[PDB]
Amino acid sequence: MKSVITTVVSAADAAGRFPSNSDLESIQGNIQRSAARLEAAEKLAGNHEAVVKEAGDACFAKYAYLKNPGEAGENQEKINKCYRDVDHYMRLVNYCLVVGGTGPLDEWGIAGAREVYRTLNLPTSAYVASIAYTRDRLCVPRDMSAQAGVEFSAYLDYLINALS
Amino acid sequence: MKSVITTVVSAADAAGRFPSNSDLESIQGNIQRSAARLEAAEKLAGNHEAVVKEAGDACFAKYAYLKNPGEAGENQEKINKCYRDVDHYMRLVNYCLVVGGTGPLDEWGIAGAREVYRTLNLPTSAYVASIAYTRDRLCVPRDMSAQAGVEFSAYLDYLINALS
Amino acid sequence: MKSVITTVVSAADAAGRFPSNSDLESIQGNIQRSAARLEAAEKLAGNHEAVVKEAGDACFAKYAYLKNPGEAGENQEKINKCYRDVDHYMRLVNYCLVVGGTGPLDEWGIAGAREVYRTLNLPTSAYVASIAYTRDRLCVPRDMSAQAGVEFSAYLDYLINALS
Amino acid sequence: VTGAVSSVNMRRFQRVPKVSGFSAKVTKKNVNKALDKADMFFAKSVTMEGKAAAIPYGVYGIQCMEGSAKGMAHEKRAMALSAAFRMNQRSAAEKTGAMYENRRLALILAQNDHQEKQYIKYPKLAAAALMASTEVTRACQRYAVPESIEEEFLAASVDKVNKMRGTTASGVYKSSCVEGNAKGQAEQARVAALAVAFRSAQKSASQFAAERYAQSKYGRDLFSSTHFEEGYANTYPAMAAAKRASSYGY
Amino acid sequence: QTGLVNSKFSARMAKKTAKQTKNKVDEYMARSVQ
Amino acid sequence: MLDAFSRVVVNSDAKAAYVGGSDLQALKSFIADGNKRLDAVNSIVSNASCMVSDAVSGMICENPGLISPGGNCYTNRRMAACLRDGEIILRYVSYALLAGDASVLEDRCLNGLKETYIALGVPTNSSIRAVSIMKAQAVAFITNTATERKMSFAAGDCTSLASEVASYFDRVGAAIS
Amino acid sequence: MLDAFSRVVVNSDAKAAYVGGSDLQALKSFIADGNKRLDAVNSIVSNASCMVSDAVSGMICENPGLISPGGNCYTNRRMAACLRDGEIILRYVSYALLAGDASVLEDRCLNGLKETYIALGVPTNSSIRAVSIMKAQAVAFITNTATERKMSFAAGDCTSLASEVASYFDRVGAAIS
Amino acid sequence: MLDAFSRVVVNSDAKAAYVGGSDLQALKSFIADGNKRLDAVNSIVSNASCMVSDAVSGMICENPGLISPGGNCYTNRRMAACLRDGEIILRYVSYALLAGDASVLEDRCLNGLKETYIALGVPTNSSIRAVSIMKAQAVAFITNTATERKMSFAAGDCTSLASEVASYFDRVGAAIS
Ligand SMILES: *C(=C)C1=C(C)[C@@H](Cc2[nH]c(/C=C3N=C(/C=C4\NC(=O)[C@H](C)[C@H]4CC)C(C)=C\3CCC(=O)O)c(CCC(=O)O)c2C)NC1=O
Ligand SMILES: *CCC1=C(C)C(=O)N[C@H]1Cc1[nH]c(/C=C2\N=C(C[C@H]3NC(=O)C(CC)=C3C)C(C)=C2CCC(=O)O)c(CCC(=O)O)c1C
Ligand SMILES: C=CC1=C(C)[C@@H](Cc2[nH]c(/C=C3N=C(/C=C4\NC(=O)[C@H](C)[C@H]4CC)C(C)=C\3CCC(=O)O)c(CCC(=O)O)c2C)NC1=O
Ligand SMILES: C=CC1=C(C)[C@@H](Cc2[nH]c(/C=C3N=C(/C=C4\NC(=O)[C@H](C)[C@H]4CC)C(C)=C\3CCC(=O)O)c(CCC(=O)O)c2C)NC1=O
Ligand SMILES: C=CC1=C(C)[C@@H](Cc2[nH]c(/C=C3N=C(/C=C4\NC(=O)[C@H](C)[C@H]4CC)C(C)=C\3CCC(=O)O)c(CCC(=O)O)c2C)NC1=O
Ligand SMILES: C=CC1=C(C)[C@@H](Cc2[nH]c(/C=C3N=C(/C=C4\NC(=O)[C@H](C)[C@H]4CC)C(C)=C\3CCC(=O)O)c(CCC(=O)O)c2C)NC1=O
Ligand SMILES: C=CC1=C(C)[C@@H](Cc2[nH]c(/C=C3N=C(/C=C4\NC(=O)[C@H](C)[C@H]4CC)C(C)=C\3CCC(=O)O)c(CCC(=O)O)c2C)NC1=O
Ligand SMILES: C=CC1=C(C)[C@@H](Cc2[nH]c(/C=C3N=C(/C=C4\NC(=O)[C@H](C)[C@H]4CC)C(C)=C\3CCC(=O)O)c(CCC(=O)O)c2C)NC1=O
Ligand SMILES: C=CC1=C(C)[C@@H](Cc2[nH]c(/C=C3N=C(/C=C4\NC(=O)[C@H](C)[C@H]4CC)C(C)=C\3CCC(=O)O)c(CCC(=O)O)c2C)NC1=O
Ligand SMILES: C=CC1=C(C)[C@@H](Cc2[nH]c(/C=C3N=C(/C=C4\NC(=O)[C@H](C)[C@H]4CC)C(C)=C\3CCC(=O)O)c(CCC(=O)O)c2C)NC1=O
Ligand SMILES: C=CC1=C(C)[C@@H](Cc2[nH]c(/C=C3N=C(/C=C4\NC(=O)[C@H](C)[C@H]4CC)C(C)=C\3CCC(=O)O)c(CCC(=O)O)c2C)NC1=O
Ligand SMILES: C=CC1=C(C)[C@@H](Cc2[nH]c(/C=C3N=C(/C=C4\NC(=O)[C@H](C)[C@H]4CC)C(C)=C\3CCC(=O)O)c(CCC(=O)O)c2C)NC1=O
Ligand SMILES: C=CC1=C(C)[C@@H](Cc2[nH]c(/C=C3N=C(/C=C4\NC(=O)[C@H](C)[C@H]4CC)C(C)=C\3CCC(=O)O)c(CCC(=O)O)c2C)NC1=O
Ligand SMILES: CCC1=C(C)[C@@H](CC2=N/C(=C\c3[nH]c(C[C@@H]4NC(=O)C(C)=C4CC)c(C)c3CCC(=O)O)C(CCC(=O)O)=C2C)NC1=O
Repeated sequence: MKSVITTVVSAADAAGRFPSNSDLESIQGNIQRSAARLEAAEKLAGNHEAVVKEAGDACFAKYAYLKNPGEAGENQEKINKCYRDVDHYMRLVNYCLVVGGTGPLDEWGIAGAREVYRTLNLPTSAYVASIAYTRDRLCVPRDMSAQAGVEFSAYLDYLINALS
Repeated sequence: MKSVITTVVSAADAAGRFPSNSDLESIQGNIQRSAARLEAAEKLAGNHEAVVKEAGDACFAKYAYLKNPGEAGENQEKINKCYRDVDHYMRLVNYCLVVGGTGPLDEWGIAGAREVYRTLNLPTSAYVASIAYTRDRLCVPRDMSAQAGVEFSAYLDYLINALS
Repeated sequence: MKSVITTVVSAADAAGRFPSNSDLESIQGNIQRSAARLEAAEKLAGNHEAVVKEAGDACFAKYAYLKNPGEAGENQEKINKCYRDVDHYMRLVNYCLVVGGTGPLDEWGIAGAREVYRTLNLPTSAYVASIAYTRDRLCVPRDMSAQAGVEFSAYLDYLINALS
Repeated sequence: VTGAVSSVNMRRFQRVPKVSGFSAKVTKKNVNKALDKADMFFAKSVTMEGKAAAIPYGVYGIQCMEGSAKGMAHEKRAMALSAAFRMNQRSAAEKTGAMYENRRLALILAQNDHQEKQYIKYPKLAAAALMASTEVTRACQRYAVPESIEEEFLAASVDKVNKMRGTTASGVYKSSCVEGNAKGQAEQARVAALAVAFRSAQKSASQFAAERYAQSKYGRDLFSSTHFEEGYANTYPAMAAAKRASSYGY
Repeated sequence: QTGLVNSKFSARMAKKTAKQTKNKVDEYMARSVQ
Repeated sequence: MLDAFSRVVVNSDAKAAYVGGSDLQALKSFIADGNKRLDAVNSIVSNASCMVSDAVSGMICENPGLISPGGNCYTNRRMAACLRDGEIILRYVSYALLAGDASVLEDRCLNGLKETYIALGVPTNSSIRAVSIMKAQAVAFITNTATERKMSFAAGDCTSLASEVASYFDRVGAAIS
Repeated sequence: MLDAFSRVVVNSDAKAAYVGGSDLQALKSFIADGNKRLDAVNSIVSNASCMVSDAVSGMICENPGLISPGGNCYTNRRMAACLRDGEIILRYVSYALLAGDASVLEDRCLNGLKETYIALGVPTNSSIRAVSIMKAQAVAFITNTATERKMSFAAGDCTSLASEVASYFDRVGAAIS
Repeated sequence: MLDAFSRVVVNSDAKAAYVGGSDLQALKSFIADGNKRLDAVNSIVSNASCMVSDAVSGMICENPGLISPGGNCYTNRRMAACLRDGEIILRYVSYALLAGDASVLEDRCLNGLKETYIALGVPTNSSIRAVSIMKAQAVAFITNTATERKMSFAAGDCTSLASEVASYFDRVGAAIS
């Protein structure tokens, strides 16, 4: 996983160097920013019931054609697997808020997605519709704090930019 | 120069990635630690005439044989060039306190030193004697603050370990 | 362009060999099959006015959501550029019927399509809908002969399999 | 005896460059001819200092044999010089792709900033440093020995991916991956490479152990942006020794 | 060179691996006890 | 490559001067507004995916000759390579704005780019326009003046970082010219 | 490779659990004494050059058979290689202590090391002793109990990081055994 | 296993040749000094008990690192194993000298011994020295040139059998190397 830790000690390992003052100095920011980026972690972890619920129907409200026969969400179990994917992506965003980098996203949701979504006819626009609907519904003093909300939206739009 | 900045954006450039949250988080420690590591910079920059003076005679006091004929410090201009080298090394430590990494040391004093000091018969022990004499004469509330003294001693001993 | 000719003389050039009897024998099939695969070429070339017309509205009849604002076919010039793409793909199929291989398709429609269709939000399912609608409307004694229809459908489904 | 003055072309090589005129354009082309000779000196140096590791003690090691049969070294020149002729037959897409591909990899193995600035300014120097870096630490495929048949298949998969970029997007063979130039020279190449395959198994117990860790480090430094790729590099070093720089077609 | 799977004629890398020499320690250790 | 801190170190090393108190007023002001530089870089890398398809499609809408037969953006392969470029240049500009110095821009991206685009036959006039539209998007995203996306920020002034990234973009444009 | 933060993420990914408030008491305590972790790593990397020549010379005055003719440390080349893999092991242990997790230690340093030292004929008894002397130096430098070098620290307790690096060193020793 | 007589039989069986009169000059000379071969083997097996404790103690006063703590001959169990190991090699060398052929030496003693001593961590330098001291004792006992034991013999020359057993001992040494 790419984080603040695993970046600076692989740059040191590739050069064969001991951890210098830059390597220690990089982890000092992992002390300051982790008060903000971890506050969104339990906020998403405790209320993950309703965010997946509110994103999944917004995806089908933007694209009502998916429930037609021959399409991706034609029957019930396909919609059940569709809500499971938004739950998976929100779990990976919860993980990335905890590591402090885009490690778990890039390993478990991003790498190889552009092959399986084209092979199984899953439209990526309907994937980014739910993530964008989660993105604009962030009441910055009500959902979480200000810093937290910035750290949450910066991981949502990274997934949006990577899926498109 | 290896610093907190140039490490995290070359790790991003080698992977072809935009600056992620780890890249921003690493520079947050460059905000906290730069209050301490810059306080030693003007302290060494303003009183850089007494430190070279106090290190140079300690080098020759440990090794009085260098003033013998045929040795490295036999005449006056060689001792004049010897004090210039300690001034050079303290200037590079002053630079490394400003960048925040061991960049200028590794570029301008470390790389290729082990060839020129063996070719021109300069004993490296007499080089590290002056740096060690600078190292143990750090009165931690009198010379500077506590963390500025830690940041100064960590760059002095890096040069000591690299020269030996 | 990958054809019957350019395959067997690059296999000979990579081995440094003169054209052997297998190289001559491979071009003998290019004499037999070119009576069938060229008969579909002028059939598609003379009646390309109506095939693009009949595929383009079938694409929008399967997916009526594309004419919504914010989608790919929201205004008139976007639909004008959409019919131009089906004309481009039928022109490349006409070329591939003439060379005898999937050369012009792989050079001019296939390579790099999966990046531009994801970057510009063009849904690939709506691309393969028109090609499939062309594919099932092949009256095998009325549109062309039997083997010309086989050669035409084998190039249509290659584009279908490559786009998905 | 006639009276023949020096011709004008015999006098146009003594001129002084003037930048305000069109005579700047001829000292355009007079200078990159010299700045390619600079590159052919730079690459010649960086080849030789790495090549001095195959003879560390004055005795020729078995890494740089060329000639197991009576005429095997004389055909090796005809292999290499024809490959060098076909290297500059590539179009402007491939040469400019390979230059900027080599600038992504030379910039991560250079230690000081001047050494990376040198690979940046001179492209042949960056082509040669990547070669000399894989020769002194034997992470090439011509020295990589798999250990189990597991890892042999694991290296075969990566090599099958690497051969696919030796053909065009159509499927036509590119002129880079070619194994013959004349009658019977491909058979000479086949006899020449099996001797190198046998010489790679004759290393010492120290050299096998060194190149194991060097291959794992080469795999996890240059071709690993993720955790699963470096997990493959840490367990199967011969799999990691089959990833090319992609400046090569083969 | 290329692995034995694609575009390759005869079998290669006849070199002693650590498992095979482990078996050669083990057979001698059994023979000494017998 | 260099950054804003090392830039004054090579300036002092040219005269063997210690970095004194005169030199540190420029750098302690670099640290004071360090939060605004990170907040400015975060706004660009958030919408970097829209910025390339914004700029390249704007470059198309102005010159239909690129998608003309034989044109430089005519093939899907050529369009993917142009979109690949729109992203490399945006990546190195965001490196240079994060570092506070233009050094990593013009030895890793722009050094050797002009004769590459001359040797490829890439139109220079069309290029300039793809960079200028991205520059116009950068000043809109830093000063929070985009039409349909507003980002949450602490209140204050940011025209200095906007002028800095505008200074990097015409460096790119003068390099490819 | 992993660190202390990602270690609980692979533990939660094994059950598809979100990282809740139970899991974050171990990690918010990792942040509280993070400054002690940086202060502990800085004390080791400061005297890392003395530590190898301390430990290898202690391993020699243990056993003069290594510098005996035919011995494993008999040549200058072999002595330089032994001083080299003293430093590599000290480097990876300081990586693992900085990361708070032993993962980078036992897939980049110890994976495949035992059969390497068996194949080379490197004696494992002295390899254990060279690591144990470095472990004893590590607990002395972290707890500030070296005989002739004391380093300035803020007052407090540090036996937890000392026990962590002691737990990494016998992982190294059990790996090479 | 083979002996001196069967050695020429496998050489003749490789070409389907009868053993003729050319081949029997080497074997009828093997019979002429057969009494010297028995007298040479009897001198070695008489002082074989002194030879191991002679050679292993010489190998110790070579190198005190073997009896050092952690050393390979440090325990009573390890010293007994080493003493027992020294008696096995002297036994198989006396088998090979009695048989007149080195065949029983290198499929019953030396086949698989190298890997064994590598896997055990037995140091090969001292293994060479323990064999070379036994070789030096063998040439002294065959040529009747020991310092403090002389044995009764019929007068004559015996350097051929001494050279044969010297040829067996470096076969042992090159095998364990
Ligand atoms: C063709 C003739 C033509 C276009 C295609 C279109 C492109 C264009 N857009 C601008 C100005 C901006 N472009 C922006 C990029 C985006 N806007 C967004 O909100 C998202 C995040 C992203 C793409 C998904 C932005 C932010 C601006 C600034 C203003 C704003 O608030 O949007 C230009 C340059 C100036 C202009 O011509 O308007 C171009 C060419 N416009 C076309 O004319
Ligand atoms: C690397 C280039 C490549 C790609 C990609 C590919 O698919 N095949 C190669 C090129 C190629 N080579 C041949 C024919 C021969 N190649 C060899 C050399 C190989 N044989 C060997 O023994 C060794 C090394 C030990 C090698 C590399 C030989 C002897 C031939 C046959 C020569 C002949 O006269 O027939 C071909 C032709 C098709 C084929 O694979 O045989 C191609 C495309
Ligand atoms: C760890 C990360 C992770 C993911 C992101 C998903 C991704 C994913 N989705 C599906 C599979 C599917 N995914 C969807 C989902 C959707 N279809 C739509 O139209 C919408 C865009 C979306 C719902 C909102 C559907 C409908 C299927 C069934 C398709 C099929 O069975 O062929 C599959 C195939 C196996 C399976 O059925 O699970 C995979 C790997 N799974 C993962 O393990
Ligand atoms: C930027 C970094 C930088 C340095 C560190 C020095 C390093 C350095 N020193 C000397 C050269 C020298 N350096 C010394 C110095 C010493 N001899 C001793 O016995 C003591 C160890 C020490 C004084 C305390 C002497 C005496 C010479 C003269 C040797 C000679 O002229 O051959 C030279 C050769 C050129 C010259 O004369 O300057 C160089 C490159 N110079 C640099 O530019
Ligand atoms: C030689 C091969 C070749 C192609 C296949 C096309 C592919 C292609 N299409 C578009 C561009 C486009 N292509 C479409 C087409 C469609 N949108 C849909 O929803 C449907 C799937 C489809 C119509 C049936 C539209 C609507 C645009 C405009 C998108 C935009 O301008 O951003 C572009 C960008 C430049 C341009 O505007 O032309 C390219 C390269 N062009 C080519 O040169
Ligand atoms: C200032 C110094 C100076 C020189 C050294 C000469 C040399 C010289 N010779 C030629 C030109 C020539 N030079 C030769 C000479 C020879 N060809 C051969 O095979 C022989 C080896 C050699 C004669 C011994 C010939 C044959 C031409 C004519 C080529 C032609 O007409 O196509 C030219 C080009 C101009 C022209 O076409 O006349 C020059 C510069 N002239 C000078 O002004
Ligand atoms: C001083 C340092 C030093 C070296 C680098 C080698 C240099 C070297 N290279 C090759 C020969 C070669 N070397 C390579 C290089 C490689 N093979 C790969 O698959 C990798 C991409 C890359 C390792 C990084 C290739 C592809 C050939 C074959 C070229 C040919 O035979 O025509 C040969 C002999 C065979 C020949 O040329 O025909 C030698 C001696 N020797 C040295 O003494
Ligand atoms: C390290 C820095 C770095 C870059 C800046 C890029 C730039 C770049 N682009 C291309 C290659 C290309 N670049 C373009 C781009 C364009 N043509 C246009 O008309 C537009 C103005 C513009 C897009 C906006 C196109 C169309 C090609 C393909 C040319 C071809 O395929 O013939 C090449 C040659 C390699 C190749 O063929 O792919 C390079 C080096 N790549 C890099 O590695
Ligand atoms: C690790 C990730 C990371 C970041 C993304 C930044 C996040 C960040 N930005 C600002 C803070 C700020 N950011 C801005 C910037 C702007 N305001 C505007 O109205 C303009 C649109 C825009 C100009 C570009 C301003 C004006 C402040 C407050 C002044 C300041 O703190 O310097 C602050 C300080 C206030 C606070 O939140 O406590 C922080 C932490 N820092 C980080 O450590
Ligand atoms: C990535 C992880 C990594 C390591 C841990 C080291 C360890 C290591 N050491 C050696 C190689 C060696 N290692 C030793 C070390 C020792 N012998 C002793 O008796 C002591 C117990 C100990 C020193 C304290 C010696 C003496 C050699 C040289 C053997 C020889 O030259 O024959 C080798 C084989 C390569 C070579 O020959 O140099 C390796 C992999 N290197 C690495 O790359
Ligand atoms: C028989 C051979 C033999 C030696 C060569 C020395 C080496 C040695 N030193 C230590 C023990 C130690 N070794 C060091 C290392 C160092 N101490 C410093 O002050 C420097 C920074 C650095 C080398 C320059 C440290 C810090 C300790 C812990 C105690 C202390 O020195 O305060 C130990 C382990 C415990 C012990 O035995 O004391 C050994 C074997 N001692 C021996 O018995
Ligand atoms: C970039 C480089 C960098 C570092 C090197 C550390 C530097 C550092 N260490 C401590 C601070 C400390 N360090 C220690 C550690 C110890 N004290 C002892 O008496 C033991 C010998 C040793 C145990 C290992 C303790 C106990 C504190 C105070 C408690 C704490 O701050 O957590 C602090 C907080 C107090 C302060 O200085 O303001 C800092 C900044 N942090 C950094 O950002
Ligand atoms: C440093 C430690 C050390 C020792 C322990 C002794 C052991 C020893 N003895 C011999 C040399 C010998 N060792 C013996 C063995 C024996 N002699 C007898 O008379 C007995 C029958 C039997 C043991 C009871 C014999 C026969 C010789 C040859 C010379 C002789 O003794 O006449 C040698 C080889 C040549 C030599 O060095 O002399 C050694 C190492 N010498 C040493 O230098
Ligand atoms: C560019 C395509 C090309 C080559 C490569 C060489 C290949 C080559 N090497 C040779 C000969 C040769 N080859 C080597 C080995 C090799 N050479 C070195 O300089 C180093 C450092 C090496 C690896 C250790 C040595 C050491 C010799 C000298 C033998 C001698 O002079 O007796 C010979 C002469 C053979 C002969 O005389 O019979 C040739 C043709 N020639 C070419 O046309």
